Amino acid sequence: SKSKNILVRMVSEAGTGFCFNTKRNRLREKLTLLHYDPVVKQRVLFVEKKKIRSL
Amino acid sequence: TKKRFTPPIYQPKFK
Amino acid sequence: TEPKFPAVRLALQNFDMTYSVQFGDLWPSIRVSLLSEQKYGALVNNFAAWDHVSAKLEQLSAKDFVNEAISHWELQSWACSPNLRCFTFDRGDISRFPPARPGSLGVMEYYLMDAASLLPVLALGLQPGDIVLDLCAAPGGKTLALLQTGCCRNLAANDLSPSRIARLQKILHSYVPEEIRDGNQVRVTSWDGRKWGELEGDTYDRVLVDVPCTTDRHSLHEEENNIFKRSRKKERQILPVLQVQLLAAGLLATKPGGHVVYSTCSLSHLQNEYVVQGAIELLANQYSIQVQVEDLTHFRRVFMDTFCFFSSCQVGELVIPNLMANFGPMYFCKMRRL
Amino acid sequence: LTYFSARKGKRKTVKAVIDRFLRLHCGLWVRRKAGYKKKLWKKTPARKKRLREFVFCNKTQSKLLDKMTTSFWKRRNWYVDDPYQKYHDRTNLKV
Amino acid sequence: QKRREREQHIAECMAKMPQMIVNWQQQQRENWEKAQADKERRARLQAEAQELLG
Amino acid sequence: QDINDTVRLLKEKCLFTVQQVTKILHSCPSVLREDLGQLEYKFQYAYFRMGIKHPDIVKSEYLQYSLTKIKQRHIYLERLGRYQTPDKKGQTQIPNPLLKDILRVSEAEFLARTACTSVEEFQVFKKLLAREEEESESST
RNA sequence: CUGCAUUAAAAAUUUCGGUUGGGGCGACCUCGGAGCAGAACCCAACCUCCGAGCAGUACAUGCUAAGACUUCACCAGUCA
RNA sequence: CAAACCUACCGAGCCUGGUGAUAGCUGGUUGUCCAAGAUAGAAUCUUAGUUCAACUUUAAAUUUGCCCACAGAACCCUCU
Ligand SMILES: C[S@@+](CC[C@H](N)C(=O)[O-])C[C@H]1O[C@@H](n2cnc3c(N)ncnc32)[C@H](O)[C@@H]1O
Ligand SMILES: [Mg+2]
Ligand SMILES: [Mg+2]
Repeated sequence: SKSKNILVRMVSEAGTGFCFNTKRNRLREKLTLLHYDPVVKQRVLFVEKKKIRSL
Repeated sequence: TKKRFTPPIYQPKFK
Repeated sequence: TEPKFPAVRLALQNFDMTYSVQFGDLWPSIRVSLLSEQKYGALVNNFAAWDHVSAKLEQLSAKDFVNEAISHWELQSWACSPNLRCFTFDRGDISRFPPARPGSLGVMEYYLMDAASLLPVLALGLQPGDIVLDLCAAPGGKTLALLQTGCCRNLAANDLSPSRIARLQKILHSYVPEEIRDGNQVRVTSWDGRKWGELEGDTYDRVLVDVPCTTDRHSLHEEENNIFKRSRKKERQILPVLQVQLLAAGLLATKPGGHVVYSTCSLSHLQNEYVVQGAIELLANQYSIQVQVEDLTHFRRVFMDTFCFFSSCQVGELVIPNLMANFGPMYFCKMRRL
Repeated sequence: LTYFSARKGKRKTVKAVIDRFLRLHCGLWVRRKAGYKKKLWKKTPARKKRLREFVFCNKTQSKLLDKMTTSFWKRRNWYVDDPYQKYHDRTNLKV
Repeated sequence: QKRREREQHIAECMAKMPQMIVNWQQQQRENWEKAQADKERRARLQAEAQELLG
Repeated sequence: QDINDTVRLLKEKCLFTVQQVTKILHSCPSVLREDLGQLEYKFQYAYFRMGIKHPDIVKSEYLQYSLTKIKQRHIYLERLGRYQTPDKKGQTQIPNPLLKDILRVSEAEFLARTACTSVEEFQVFKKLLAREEEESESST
């Protein structure tokens, strides 16, 4: 039951403070995704800040 | 088979 | 914990009483290595940045023994499976390879496994545009090396356990690009190996048979799913009869003139040499099939630099673990169907 | 449930139901969904959507909660700007 | 004060938001081309490897 | 005080007799400097893993030797099969080598007589053993 | 002598999950697929087994909302 | 050291009190007459019990309920 993926938090770069969680591989660089931000009603970039847990 | 003993009961002598 | 007589100790006790006479004075030398951490080898993924990985590994003071081996192949004088790159540390070196990291191509840079596990692949003698069959493919120690060669147009991988075959798919996805596995070039199936004698008889040119066996290195360490558990005691006794059938099934499936490699991770000749003798006797009497065992002394003479070999073998080649080189234990024999 | 208290001799109230359920004056009970804050990453958006509403209880549960709650919580309240004010009475209910 | 400060924080971030969006997309595309170029060399290095044999 | 709890450790925790403790102090004066934790671990290592009783360890001056050196020599023999830990009954299926030739003798003759192996294999094992101990200590 | 800590000593309170004739030694307890259960649904063992306790690809895998289904209750789950 | 003996029942004396101890266990549960009235399951340190459900009873509101003519309910697999 080796934990190969990790749950990480994605924080918007728009400064709205909106966050959402997604799973990622341990042996990978930090993900900079493009996700919809409900605060600004448009898609903005999200960068990874902290690791939540390992699954 | 523990030793089981019931001592006799004496009725009162007034009867 | 366990009540009494742990399976790890039971395996060691059986090993002691069996290998004391089998190996003589060499038993204490290999006993420590079985009880000591094994030395890992780094097979370079050709689909990844092999040149950069090789350059990176060399900076960690690692040498390509396969590339060194082919250099001495002509020096000593069917060749072997080409375009294979595996890096191992020097004799007596204790450093371990760092965990593999995916490259810019999205595939894993390299794989970590026992070095002796690569020996059956080399002795198979892969040729371009060939057909490869793999009995007991999971978890994919042999299969990944076979796909690194890239000399097989179609590959058939079979293993009984769906759980282990599941992890075989994971390593194939992480290493091999999907387009190579998209077609029927790579085929993964989960049925009994004895059925290949009737499923596709005289079909495959190259077939690799790695029968299940009492893995000496794993038994002395892992405490779960142990072959020496009293519940598996019945299964352990009937291990050779399944091994001789599995070798027979592979010998039936291969085409005449094909090459067969029988490999096992053990040191007892009961599961190494007698099984090979039993299979050739069974085919001669039952199916009237003539098979010739090739001599691999020339194969052995190139590998004493990084490997330790037992020089009292009868039919195959046995690799003994040692403190200087902990690779093994691995046995492999090459035979050709006539 | 304490049917007769030792200090006043009157029925008590189970505070467990007060912290978990809301009762409307019409007799309906409003509750949340179990596990609506647990393991949100492994649940589909449709499942998560239907996990975060407020749902009513059936007849047996409503009778169960009424018996465990004294008459104080069954009174009519007139809170200012109460969000659930419109739900305290039933409209167009036949039988 | 905090509502104004929060709002102007979004305005400052959203003013330059398209700038790093296209920069990130450019970086995403540029490494993909580099990987393909490396594969072309890898496919090339096989060519003389076959050529050296023959 | 540091002398007080040391002999209390030996007499009570290690269960040594009064005469044995005095012999330990006289034969091995170096027991006083180091802490109690590693001495108790050294003593229990011999009592359990080596299966040697009190009169043997007070006569062979086992405590005065380094904990690292005794671990390397004992584990190597146990993995070689030359040494076997006594069972619950105290019975060993093979003759246990005497404590005298394991530790009192130099490594060159110790390898030649009991271990019967080359020097470079022992050096490789020494690095291997030191690796596991620091992983075990880090884990614990 | 008092208060706060650390070691021991001597003690205090409480308990012994179920299934497999019994014991020993072991096995099982949750979820899914086919057989029984032949045609709406449902249908049991000491049942015959086979597996599962993941992964992959997205990053609108966003937000609301009619109407419905259910592992024979509830909890929960499903479609839209 | 016989787990002996400590006022004719000592693996922990006797009396009183807490005490109307507790007991999913056993036993018991008092006049007359009439009517309705039986065997799907789930969970459970649970199968000697309990809760939900089903069944059953009473009162009230409403209108359809049972029976059932055609038509209709899958394929790999014809115990058609
Ligand atoms: C000794 S392992 C070899 C692993 C792998 N081939 C390698 O070299 O690293 C053999 C595996 O084959 C599987 N196996 C056993 N019997 C089999 C059979 N009859 N048919 C197919 N696979 C079988 C077992 O699960 C066992 O783990
Ligand atoms: Mg009572
Ligand atoms: Mg009647």
